[PDB]
Amino acid sequence: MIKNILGLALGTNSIGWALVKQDFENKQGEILGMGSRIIPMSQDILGDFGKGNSVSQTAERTKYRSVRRLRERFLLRRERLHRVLYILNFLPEHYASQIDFEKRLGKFKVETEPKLVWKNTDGQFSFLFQNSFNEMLEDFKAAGQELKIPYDWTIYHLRKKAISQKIEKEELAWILLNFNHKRGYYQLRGEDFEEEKDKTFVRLKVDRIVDSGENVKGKILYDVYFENGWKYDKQVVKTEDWVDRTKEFIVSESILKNGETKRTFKAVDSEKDWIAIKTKTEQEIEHSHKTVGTYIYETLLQNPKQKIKGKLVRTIERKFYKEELRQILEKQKEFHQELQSDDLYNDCIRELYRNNEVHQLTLRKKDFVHLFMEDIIFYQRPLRSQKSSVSNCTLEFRKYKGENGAEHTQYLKAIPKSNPYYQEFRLWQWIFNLNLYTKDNDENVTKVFLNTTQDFENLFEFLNTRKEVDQKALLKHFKLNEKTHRWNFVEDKKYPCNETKTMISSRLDKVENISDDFLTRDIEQKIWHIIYSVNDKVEYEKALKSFARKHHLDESSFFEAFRKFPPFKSEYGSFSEKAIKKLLPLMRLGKYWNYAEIDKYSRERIQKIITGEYDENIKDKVREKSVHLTIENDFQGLQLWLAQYIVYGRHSEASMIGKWNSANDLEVFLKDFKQHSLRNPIVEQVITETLRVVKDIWLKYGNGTKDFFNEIHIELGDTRYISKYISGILSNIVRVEDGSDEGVNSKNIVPGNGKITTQLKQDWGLNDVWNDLILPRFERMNQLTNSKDFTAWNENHQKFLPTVPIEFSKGFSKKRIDHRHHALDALVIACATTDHVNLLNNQSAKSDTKRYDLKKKLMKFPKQFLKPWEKFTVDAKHNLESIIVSFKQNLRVINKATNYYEKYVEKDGTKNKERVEQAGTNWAIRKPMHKDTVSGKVDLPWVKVPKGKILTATRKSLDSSFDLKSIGSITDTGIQKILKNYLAFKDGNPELAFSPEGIDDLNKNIEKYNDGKPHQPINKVRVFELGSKFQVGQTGNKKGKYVEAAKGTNLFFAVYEDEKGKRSYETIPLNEVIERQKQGLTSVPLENEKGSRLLFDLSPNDLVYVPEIDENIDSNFVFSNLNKEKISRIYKVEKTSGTECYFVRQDIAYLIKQYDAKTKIGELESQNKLQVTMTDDRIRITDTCVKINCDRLGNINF
DNA sequence: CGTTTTGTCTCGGCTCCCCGACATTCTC
RNA sequence: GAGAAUGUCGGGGAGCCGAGGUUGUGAAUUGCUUUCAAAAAUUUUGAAAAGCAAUUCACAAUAAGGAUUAUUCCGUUGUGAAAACAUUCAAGGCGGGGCAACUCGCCUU
DNA sequence: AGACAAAACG
Repeated sequence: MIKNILGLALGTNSIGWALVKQDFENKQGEILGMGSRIIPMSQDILGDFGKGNSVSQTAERTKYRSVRRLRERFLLRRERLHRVLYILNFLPEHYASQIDFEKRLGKFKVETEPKLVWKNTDGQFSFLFQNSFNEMLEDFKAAGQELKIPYDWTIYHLRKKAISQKIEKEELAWILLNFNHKRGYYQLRGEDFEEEKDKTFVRLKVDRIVDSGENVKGKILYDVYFENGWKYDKQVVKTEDWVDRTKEFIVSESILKNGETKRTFKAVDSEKDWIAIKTKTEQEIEHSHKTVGTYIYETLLQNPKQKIKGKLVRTIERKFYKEELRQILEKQKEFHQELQSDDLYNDCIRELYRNNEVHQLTLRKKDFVHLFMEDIIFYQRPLRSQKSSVSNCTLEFRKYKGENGAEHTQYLKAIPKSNPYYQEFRLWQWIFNLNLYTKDNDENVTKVFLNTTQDFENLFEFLNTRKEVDQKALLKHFKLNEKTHRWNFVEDKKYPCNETKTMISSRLDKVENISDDFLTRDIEQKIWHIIYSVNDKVEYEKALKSFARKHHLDESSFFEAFRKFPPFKSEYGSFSEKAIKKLLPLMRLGKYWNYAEIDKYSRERIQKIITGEYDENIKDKVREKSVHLTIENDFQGLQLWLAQYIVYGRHSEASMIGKWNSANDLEVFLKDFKQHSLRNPIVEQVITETLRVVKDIWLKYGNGTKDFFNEIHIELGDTRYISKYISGILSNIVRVEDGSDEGVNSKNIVPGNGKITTQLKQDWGLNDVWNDLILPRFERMNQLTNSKDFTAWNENHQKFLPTVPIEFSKGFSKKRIDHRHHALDALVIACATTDHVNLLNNQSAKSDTKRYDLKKKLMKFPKQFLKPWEKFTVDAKHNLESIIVSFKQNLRVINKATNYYEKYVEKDGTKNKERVEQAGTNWAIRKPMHKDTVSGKVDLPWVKVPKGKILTATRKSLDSSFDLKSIGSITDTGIQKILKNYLAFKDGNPELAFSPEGIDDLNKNIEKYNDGKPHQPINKVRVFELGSKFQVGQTGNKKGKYVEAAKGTNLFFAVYEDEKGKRSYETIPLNEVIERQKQGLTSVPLENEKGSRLLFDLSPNDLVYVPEIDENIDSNFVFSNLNKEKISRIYKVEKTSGTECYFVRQDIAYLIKQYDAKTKIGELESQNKLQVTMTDDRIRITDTCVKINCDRLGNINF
């Protein structure tokens, strides 16, 4: 009779919901509720997630965290270097005097920026190494270049000198810190590739392109030849860009089995390709037969103008730096007795590892070279263990009681698929599944070649000795042939065949000098564990040697065979090793099967089932299936399902169906939901918000009572992911426990389709209602454009229908320009019965009669469907006209964070490493505090700076976007003179003057554009801006960094009112809000400077009501008589700046037309949003607006 | 004051866990 | 419909590293402007200082900040009034692995 | 590419 129907329409970031109480038989019913919950998401994300580009806040957070981690590790390395050098007494006194060695070990003292080589005496800075600079000057003079060079170039002179001569210890400390700065490229695993690994960057010139008589696509493909005598692997067609062209590749050469090089090719571009640049730089360094430091020094001697950082040597292999540092340290150890002292080395070890005795003892066997290179500077941590994230077994659990007097479950991790147990398990399954057929007649020729246990044992033995089986091999084993039979499985596919044991056996046969019985099952497992667990080069080699020593095997060929074992691919089965060990005895047969190897419980169940007795743990389906298992010996070679049941007592997964008896169950499910459990954050957010909305609807309209929702209909309209998951979750609310409703989804869940929705909307008149609803916007557009092209008259209906001109019809949609249509969709989905979906999905009737009943019951006479009730259209219009869209807000600023860090704790007279919690109140800022770009503060006497504003400058590349207006924004006036002269010389065309060729020409002949006076080359210039930027911080040089508020951080907009009644508006910066919230105060000050009391604060997505011009809303309240007129005056905050707040009418989702600078028209002017009302009154919203509060269901919380 | 225009951090490598969609064989 | 095995194509998360850029300190060279402060004929040449830079080098900071002395970290994710949490999380035993720290397994509550 | 935040423009 009376049925409560909940229709849901789920979008990318929208949730339309409708609740109706329908009685279809009597054509009665009513709409209980409608609404649309919006999850604000910029169109950038909506357009990006379709293709996908780091579309995740979590990803950005992780990127920032990784950058911070690298920075922190560099700082820690510097601090440890400082401590070690201080103990060694290598730091200069003035430099060490400003470093803390008592409390903040190795850190610079607060408000100091010491430099190792610049000594400050009474405000004058002096270079520290004068003699080295003089020697460098002698070098340059001998090179005949100049004698005026920067002092800090001495670092490279020292680096070259340190290789073969004594240098001062302070210079050595400088070199060590510089080495710490730049570490180079290094891969943790390593695995030196093909011995040749040519990977040589070469530049080759094409000699001729011999059309190789290869006509393809109506054109003869040409080959290529190079002066060296090489032929390009691929053919060429466009000869214009290949004829005598000096192209560059990365060629890889491999000595093929025949005994020749298999040279490949890979076209690259220098100064654009990472690999090409790296290889070219490395080859240049190598060909000089000199260290990287010496290479840099000599290049700098040749060309003093050369850029080093970012131009000459960018990323290179860490081996170069390591070799140079090793050479320097080895040479300098001969001269400085401090590097030979054991007492000082022990002191340094104690300083660094005062609490790690094991590491101290390990280091006591090394020297300073190892300490500086391997321990401090070039130490790279290994990857964190991921084995904690491995899936759990679905069968085997363990139960234990914690200190809280409870009993909870520990899970068993799944088995790696490289484990021999898994290999045998899979092999037995595959053997049982196999069956043969004959080509001619396609008959089950099996049961004739695999009938007795002997045949199965023969097949199992044949398979074990392999790593892969195919059509031909399997057919041959039986002596059969391809010309007469087939193996059911794909006729050209291969299957894994116990590869682990194969590989181990092959690499153990290659060792020779061992009897052909060494490899047994236990040895196989031990070797597999050695290979799988020790994933580190040195560790792996030591483990291999130790294994070859414990077992009397020659560790010369063995190590060589097993030193290049390919690591096992990362993959895990469904079950754990315990479950597989339990199941295998059942699955084995023949000589591999023995009764004593079945666990006690399984043997008991076998005894019970053979006895035919009664056990509550044994189901009747069992005795149906295990009828043939009369005797104990029948329990051989059982397929996975049977053995799984026998061991565990459940016929695979039976599910639970479940039933939620009140809203509390849904609340618990929401509470226990785990983040990152679904495909992507978007669908997870939509789903979770849908569940919250459903819970709110349940509580509001049914008090959370059991079985309130008679039916739930769903629609989506990529997004498909939320089609079945949501249905499965929601089936727990509308399930039936009488047994009639069983399955993945309850029969009360009725997914729809677009066909029914659109057809019903057309037939029920909802399209007319929607068009009448949206018409006034198009009338307003007509008025704005002073035309009549946004509304088209039709005489069949005798009225105006909204329309858009063709030029603005790119992606226009009459439905997408308003949020409320989501609710409308839900309504159509809540009134479409299972009869409607069946009728319009299976309209193919095979006979008019059998579906004529549905046509009569549902369609007026097949023309149109009957309305759900008489006043359905009127009710739908009235309900749509009074919907307040609810928007989700994200106002997180500060949130408590917990920090657990490793530390040595003294317990029971012993130091033990454990995780300690950081004390105090450490907040976490949940918004970006500023933009990345940083500008410096300047004062230009030729620029007027109004009070309250500052000039800030930043470096920009000189390009074609520099005309006179922008040339006038350069802080330097000499550069402005030069650029103006050059631009005038080029007919005032920046496209010609400031192109790369133009810039190079200007730099060549700068004299001519500077009145004959020399100037340095110009590549970048500091452009300034007059505004209000704030300092990043207050400590150190952070006071000199000026930045701007980040996007979407103007979250608070205060509105105050004086005693007179006048209103004042302000925008609270993020930092002030952070401080106020940390202090425990309100986000907005309760009084401004003038002392005006705060009326209220606005945030993005908040809702305000703008009273009519005549209305005097001072203490109105009465927020229940919300007719359409009142709802038409509800606006939503969009953005804020200064004293300006922008609004959009709450129902508007997309503009009919956006704003373009060319035509200069838009629905809401240039900002796509207005400070005033859309109506003709055009009144400032903030002058009379009053805030309102709405819940998820769109009810005003007056 | 009311409106528009402008500018916005960028690129490289490799490892190891999970989920899902679609094919194949087989069992219940 | 559920499950096991074998592949292809996508997505999510976490982790170990690399190279620039920007701002700021110091420096080498060359410029523009102003002021001093001379010499010369309102104009021209010279020293100093300040402001603003350009090319190159070393160095500091790189989300404000808060711990810690472990070769550790927390700060841009989610929930939500508890400014409270999620994203580490028990005990044993029997082994593999290493120069040892530490890492990988199996077994019972 | 998008949309905010603010300088820039009358």
